[PDB]
Amino acid sequence: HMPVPSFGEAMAYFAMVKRYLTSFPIDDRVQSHILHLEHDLVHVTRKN
Amino acid sequence: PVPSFGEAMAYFAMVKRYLTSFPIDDRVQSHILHLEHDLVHVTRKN
Repeated sequence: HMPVPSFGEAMAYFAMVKRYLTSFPIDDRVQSHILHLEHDLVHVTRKN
Repeated sequence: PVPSFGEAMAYFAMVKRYLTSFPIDDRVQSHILHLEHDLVHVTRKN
């Protein structure tokens, strides 16, 4: 029901998700989860 | 300037809508679910 963004929009939004999450004390598992999703966003796009 | 929890969930929603507009498999799917859990539970815990 929420909009489907373009790639650049999605990455802008993802930057804000990361800004939110890292505003809290963050364990290494959360950091890893951020870095994995960021990677998927770039590389799914690159391949698709 | 840090988003509110609601803005965070909105930006994440749109990030998810983007990723799911592609065929993704189970690995990428599990990465979505891991971060959606962190957003709610990091917030809840703090």
